[PDB]
Amino acid sequence: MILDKKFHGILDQGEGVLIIFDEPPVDKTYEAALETIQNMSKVVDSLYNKAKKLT
Amino acid sequence: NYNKAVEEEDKMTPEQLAIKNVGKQDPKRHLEEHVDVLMTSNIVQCLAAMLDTVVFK
Amino acid sequence: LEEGKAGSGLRQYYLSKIEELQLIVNDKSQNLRRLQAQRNELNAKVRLL
Amino acid sequence: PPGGGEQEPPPPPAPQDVEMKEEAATGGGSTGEADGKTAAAAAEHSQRELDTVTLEDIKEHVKQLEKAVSGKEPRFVLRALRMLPSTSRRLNHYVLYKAVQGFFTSNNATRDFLLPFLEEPMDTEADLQFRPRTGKAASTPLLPEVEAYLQLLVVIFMMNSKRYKEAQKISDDLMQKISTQNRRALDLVAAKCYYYHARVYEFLDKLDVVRSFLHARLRTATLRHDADGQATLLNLLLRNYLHYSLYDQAEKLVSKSVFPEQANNNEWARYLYYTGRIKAIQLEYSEARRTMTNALRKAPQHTAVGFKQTVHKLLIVVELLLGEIPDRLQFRQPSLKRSLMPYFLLTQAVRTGNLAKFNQVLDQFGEKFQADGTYTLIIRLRHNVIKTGVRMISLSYSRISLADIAQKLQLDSPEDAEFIVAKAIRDGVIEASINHEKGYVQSKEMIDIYSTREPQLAFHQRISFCLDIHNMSVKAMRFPPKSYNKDL
Amino acid sequence: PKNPDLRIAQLRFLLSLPEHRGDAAVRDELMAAVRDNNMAPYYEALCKSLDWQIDVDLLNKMKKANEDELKRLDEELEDAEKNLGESEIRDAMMAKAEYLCRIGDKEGALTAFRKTYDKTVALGHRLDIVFYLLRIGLFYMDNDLITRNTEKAKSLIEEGGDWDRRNRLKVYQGLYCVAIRDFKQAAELFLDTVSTFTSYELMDYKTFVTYTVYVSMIALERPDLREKVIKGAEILEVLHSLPAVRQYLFSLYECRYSVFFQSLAVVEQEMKKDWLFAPHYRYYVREMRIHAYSQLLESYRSLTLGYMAEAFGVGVEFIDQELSRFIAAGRLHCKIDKVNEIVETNRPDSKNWQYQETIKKGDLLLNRVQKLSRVINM
Amino acid sequence: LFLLSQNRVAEFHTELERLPAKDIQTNVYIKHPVSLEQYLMEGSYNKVFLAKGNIPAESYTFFIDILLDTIRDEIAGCIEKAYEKILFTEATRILFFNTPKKMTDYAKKRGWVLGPNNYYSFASQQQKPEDTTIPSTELAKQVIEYARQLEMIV
Amino acid sequence: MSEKKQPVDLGLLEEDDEFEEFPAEDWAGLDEDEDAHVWEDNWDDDNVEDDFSNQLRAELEKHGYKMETS
Amino acid sequence: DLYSRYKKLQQELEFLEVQEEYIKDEQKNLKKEFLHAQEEVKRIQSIPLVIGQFLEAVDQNTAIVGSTTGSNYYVRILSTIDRELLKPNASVALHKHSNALVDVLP
Repeated sequence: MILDKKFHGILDQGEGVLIIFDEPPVDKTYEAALETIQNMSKVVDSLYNKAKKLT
Repeated sequence: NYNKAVEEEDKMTPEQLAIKNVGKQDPKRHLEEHVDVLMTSNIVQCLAAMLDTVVFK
Repeated sequence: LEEGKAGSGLRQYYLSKIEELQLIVNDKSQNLRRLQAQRNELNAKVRLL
Repeated sequence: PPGGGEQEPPPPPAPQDVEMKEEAATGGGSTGEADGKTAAAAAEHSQRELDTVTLEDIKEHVKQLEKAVSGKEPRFVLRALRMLPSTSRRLNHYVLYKAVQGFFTSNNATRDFLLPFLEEPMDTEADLQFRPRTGKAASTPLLPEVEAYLQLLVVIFMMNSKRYKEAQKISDDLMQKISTQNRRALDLVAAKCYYYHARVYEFLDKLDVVRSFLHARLRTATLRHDADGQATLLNLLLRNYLHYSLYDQAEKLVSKSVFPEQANNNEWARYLYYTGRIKAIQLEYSEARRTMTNALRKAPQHTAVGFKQTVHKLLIVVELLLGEIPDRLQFRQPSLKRSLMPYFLLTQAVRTGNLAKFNQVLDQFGEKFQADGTYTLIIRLRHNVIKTGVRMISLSYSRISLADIAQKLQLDSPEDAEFIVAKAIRDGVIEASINHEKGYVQSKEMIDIYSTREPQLAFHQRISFCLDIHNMSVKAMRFPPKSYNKDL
Repeated sequence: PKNPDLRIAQLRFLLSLPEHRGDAAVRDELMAAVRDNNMAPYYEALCKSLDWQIDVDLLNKMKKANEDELKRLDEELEDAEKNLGESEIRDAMMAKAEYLCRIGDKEGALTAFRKTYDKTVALGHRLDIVFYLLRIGLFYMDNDLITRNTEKAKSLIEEGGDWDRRNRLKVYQGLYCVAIRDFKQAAELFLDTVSTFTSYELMDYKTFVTYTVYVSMIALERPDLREKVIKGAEILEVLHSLPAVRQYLFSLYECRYSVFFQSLAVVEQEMKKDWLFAPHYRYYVREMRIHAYSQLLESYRSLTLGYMAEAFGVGVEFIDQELSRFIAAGRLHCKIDKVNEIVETNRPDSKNWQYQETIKKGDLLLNRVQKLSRVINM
Repeated sequence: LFLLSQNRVAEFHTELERLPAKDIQTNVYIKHPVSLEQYLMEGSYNKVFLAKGNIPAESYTFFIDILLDTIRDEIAGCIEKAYEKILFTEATRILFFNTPKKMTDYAKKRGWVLGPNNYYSFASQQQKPEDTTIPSTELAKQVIEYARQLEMIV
Repeated sequence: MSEKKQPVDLGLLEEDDEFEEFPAEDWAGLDEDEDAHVWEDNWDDDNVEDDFSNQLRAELEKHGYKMETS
Repeated sequence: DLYSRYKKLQQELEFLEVQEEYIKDEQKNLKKEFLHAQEEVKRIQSIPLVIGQFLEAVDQNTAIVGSTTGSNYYVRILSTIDRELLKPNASVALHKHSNALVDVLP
């Protein structure tokens, strides 16, 4: 059920220690990574227009 | 979200800019608005030194 | 002799490089004043508004 | 007889239109372009000249023109000669002299009219007014064409071309400092010439005249230069210091200067390949890795395949020294593949690290990578295999056994185990906790990244440096718009 | 072609490399050689066959029957020519090209499918000709020749997805996407298995399921399986054909390595000796092992050697070099320590590394804007 | 020998280019310095000590002993780095003979504590982290430079 | 300058004159199974492939015998 | 004339050099005036206003607008609004006094 991600937790065999944690700011790295991936096509297309107009 | 909401059209801009290159038909500049977004984003940079002063002394 | 053609010659060539620096200041004044004409024309345009 | 006799005159006049139209468009375009203000308009024809040289480097012009087709050699500029004003009758002569050779036949030769090339430059090169730019723009393009095919006793003729070039302009110069667009262009023109007869230099003779004179001519280049042509003149000196100079007390850490804007859009790749080739003998791990890989990723304009195979070869050769060897993944070209085929078995054999077998595998079929000279870095690699292997042990578990991992590392002895492992600890690239409780050697091997471990001090310099590079890139997007609006 | 000679002549891979199974393949290959004009294929592959004692017996009859049917298709082509009609010439030249695909010669079938490719009155028959080049391109295992006519014939359909035309083209997409190692985009192709049917032309339905169970079983994670196949009733219908697949799905989803490793030898032996699935046998094994190790190691922070050795049913000496090679080579999680002889990882891959996933695009974008600085002035 | 003695081994690494001139290449003295310096790159001192008697009657064995006398400070200094701790039972074998020159000279050179037949290591990863005040001030100066470079021409 | 590429291309002509189409066809025996495949994955698959080419290539058939012995 | 060009040219060096801080002052001040007039024309657009209806667009940057009372008004549209708001059947809203449109209502 942790592999199913129904709640926050993780098991243990050697020590049996239970740890519960979460990462609230999920909407930051998604929008940032999408801006990087979308801007890659912008810079590459710019290099296509300039590479086309030069050589 | 507004930045990406304009970049989704800026993905289509290099096609028209790669076809016609003559004349401008869209009254939107897509530049000064993002400059203003950067100006609102620089508040973190300008106030980071303020937090450095409040934490320092 | 060999000074006005060699010593003052390289001094005049250094003056030509100074003319190149005044060409960088020159065209910087040119494009900065053309952008100044663009901002003046836009602010004057909203003044006409 | 009818095949080549009937199909013989179609081939020859194929390049005539693009060569005459090319020399008239670049000659009349450059002289007619900067004629009014040569000092004002600068560097407009630089990229045109280098693009025409790189465009004419793969010319198949001369394949059969040795048999009565050499008529292009005796002709030359003949533009407004013998008189500066009243050039109308010479405008008619432009069609006259081009039309005389085309009526029935033409008396031509190959090696006869070569020496008397200085008849016109004695009195008037082109017009007696634009002598420098028309002298170099007249002589320097057509001379490598006749001086092609360096072999077959052309070396002496190339020497005649040398003494003609220096004797006419570059014994010192025609005038001490031209100080114009033909001066800043003359830097890379004389430099490119030095690369042209550099094969003649390195062929049988060596450095005792001209490249030694290139220091006096190099600093005579005035110190106020942008160091573009001066740096290109430094490239031939560093390449002359590449094969066998071997003194490192002056150019290493003394050649390093203010470093002005020396880009040339190629000189970062080849110049940085040169300084990384010289900085690659002391086993540079941090600097030459990133900057030489970047130089590999640079220069995509003309060819990134035929020339980057050597910086790639040296790149991976110095990459396998650190234990982590990245192979060819993102580049698909059938040149680095064939170049890497003999080296692939050993560069893949580095990570496994078998001493006795691969030691015989190297010299077994080793011909070229060990015949490259002095076997220095491979004779360091023969005992670096165990250091990359023990670095893989540092990337492996902590506890070191006396039989399992010692027998696995082909080293079964208690003393040299902890001794050589300690020799890997004193390097400083790894982290270990030397403790002796019952005789076993432990290690903490904490390779945990700076996540939640002093982050501000960790990526502080990352933020400062990245904002410095991106901010000088902001300058690199502010200044070119000024170079756009400068003319209007 | 679409005849069973594609599969019978497709068993030449297991006929060639192993010498144990080379008896039944030459049994039904020699028995099926009298079908679909198999002369030229097995004559080309005669080096991997028996001697020439019985070989030269039927060649005299096949070489004359080839010329007989060929000249009958030529006479029929001449009878169809010089007459008003479009589909008649398409059927004559197309049938001649089908017989030239039966003999296995793509020269006259190349120019033949080029002529009838130029006589295509509609784009649907053009795509049918493209498929006629794909059915032989599977046997010829060409790379670009089968992607050129599909790259050109892909756009401008405008007639909608048919029941077996578009589905058959999607089947071909599954074929060339099984050839290539592309999985994250090939996991969407087999979703139309509801409309698929027994296609004797290229691959049987049970062979299509048997081939997609590898890309689906390995190329998908637990949420992807639970969403796609576990929720779908298709695998629930086709699991009753072979009881092994149900074991390799419920044992993998159930995380029972004691039976998955005992039964994995059938996946190892069955994985090889295949036409298009053999040369990739090294990637599925390692990728599935690292996928299972990331599956068990995902929900587990620390792991003792006792529960691990009992769970996987293998000695510690093997998992030692396993994880030792998967720290640097595999690159699945953080550094592992053996100070207590216990597998103990940290995995700080969320908090700081979730923000650090963009630094690679920041450095590559930094070199790309250095290229942007290289475009300046030249 | 002088370059390796003066800790100029980088000039040796760059100097390894002119010596393979293929002049003799079969004498033991031609390959002796490169094998000894390659063993220095390995760092194994046992092979040098066991190979001390392998040198022929060539009278530079005393100079090789001078080399060992000028590298014993670096080998002994690197083996006595003491990141966490080291026991005397290893220094008995790794170090030189029972002559108490190392424990006497190194007691006045290193200046460390001598415990009960053990070598203790102090000042190891004991540095206290910063108060985050100074890096905040230099971050404020960096912000000043960001307003400068970002808004200078304006 | 781009003029220094000529002797390097001459070295490429010497390497091509060593073996005449021998590595293109002999290496093409594997390239026909490697063509159109992503070469980024071929570094890992070729890494473990060449790593296991000496011994224990498959090793999956041996685990059934190693269960009772280890 | 030959040697006098240096010291005579120095006057042009000073006359062109003095323009640097001048164009700095103009480029730093005229944008402050640009945001002054920009916010001054921005603050004219007030929320309290009357909502009319759009009828037809006769040319670029100028069109007619039907008021709520039924009378048609001829008002030059503002330059900031793009051509997207020029829909013939749209819910345009002018100002109560300025009678200028800021944004249309869905």
